[PDB]
Amino acid sequence: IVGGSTIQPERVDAAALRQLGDAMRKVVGSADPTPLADLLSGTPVDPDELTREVGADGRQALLDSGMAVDDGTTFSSPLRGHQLHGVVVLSDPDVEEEVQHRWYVDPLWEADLLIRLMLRRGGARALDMGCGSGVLSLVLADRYESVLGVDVNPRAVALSRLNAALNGLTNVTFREGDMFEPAEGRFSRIVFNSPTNEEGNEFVDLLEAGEPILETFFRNVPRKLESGGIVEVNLAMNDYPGDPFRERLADWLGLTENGLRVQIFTSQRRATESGGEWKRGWLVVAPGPVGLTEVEWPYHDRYEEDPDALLDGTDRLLR
Ligand SMILES: CN[C@@H]1[C@@H](O)[C@@H](O[C@@H]2[C@@H](O)[C@H](O[C@H]3O[C@H]([C@@H](C)O)[C@@H](O)[C@H](O)[C@H]3N)[C@@H](N)C[C@H]2N)OC[C@]1(C)O
Ligand SMILES: Nc1ncnc2c1ncn2[C@@H]1O[C@H](CSCC[C@H](N)C(=O)O)[C@@H](O)[C@H]1O
Repeated sequence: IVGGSTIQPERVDAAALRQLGDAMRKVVGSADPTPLADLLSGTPVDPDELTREVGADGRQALLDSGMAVDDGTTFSSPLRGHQLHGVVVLSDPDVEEEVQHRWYVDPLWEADLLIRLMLRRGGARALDMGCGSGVLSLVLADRYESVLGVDVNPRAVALSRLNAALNGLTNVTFREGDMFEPAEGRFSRIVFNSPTNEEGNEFVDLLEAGEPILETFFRNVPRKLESGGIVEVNLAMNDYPGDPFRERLADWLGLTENGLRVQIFTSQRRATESGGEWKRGWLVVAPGPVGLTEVEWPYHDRYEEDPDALLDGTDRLLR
């Protein structure tokens, strides 16, 4: 019921989308919403008041692209707008798992925090694996010559293309596919907000794909990573008795064989049935002494107190 709406930026002209985006930049994230911001808040709005704000052609672009639906009397949006780190981003609303369509897109549960964790350097070529709304791709576009976003969710690819268009971004490319299949060549930066959480080894859905999606990602990272390159990964990790996640990750990566350095920053931690541990952390591959290091960095708690404590934290902890 939520996350199956049609998204069609190709049905709308590129300048019109940029103009819509400009209108969203003005009002999205500001309290006391205008009609446009309220539409993008999930509030049914009067289509005439909306027209005052985006014009009649902007009014048509919203309908054609699928950002808005005519309920007859009112307009409503299946999507929700965000403005953060200099981009505007539409995504699905935050709702319970029981009402999520198969193509439900991550509503930015962690994107703002992850962007604050990301190393602030730029470079030549970036890959955003499982790009969802496109949010990480869009931010990376400001400091990378080109960015590729990949997702197996066709709806996420359309949404990603829509968001790029809204921001007038021209150096970002999105491809539908499974993992690294549409990603040719190597990248100096790879970022992955992985679909892993509480499911362990089991595939639940596109947002909880199980540990095997991390095996496949990390096994292939060495032939995809440019020499000197950086990989950043949000993930859940499961330590079982005599079987910690880190030993498996080292194997997948071919740590010594490939000359790789990994640091894991663990933020949340919880005891399990098996006498094991469930962890959520931030994993970084970056040039340095071959090996794996794990530290405790409670960036969730610190995000809640002061979001900008996280800026360059990962740089401080590596340089
Ligand atoms: C791409 N990675 C993400 C990953 O960041 C993580 O996000 C969870 C998220 O699902 C949780 O979100 C959960 O809880 C919210 C709400 C009650 O807060 C629900 O509305 C939502 O349906 C539920 N999945 C949230 N509470 C913590 C994040 N770290 O877990 C899910 C994910 C899709 O794998
Ligand atoms: N085999 C696969 N190949 C590419 N993407 C996949 C995949 N399996 C799951 N995914 C995608 O991984 C994404 C993780 S949700 C993260 C979305 C976005 N990067 C953000 O940070 O908000 C989902 O969009 C899901 O569709």
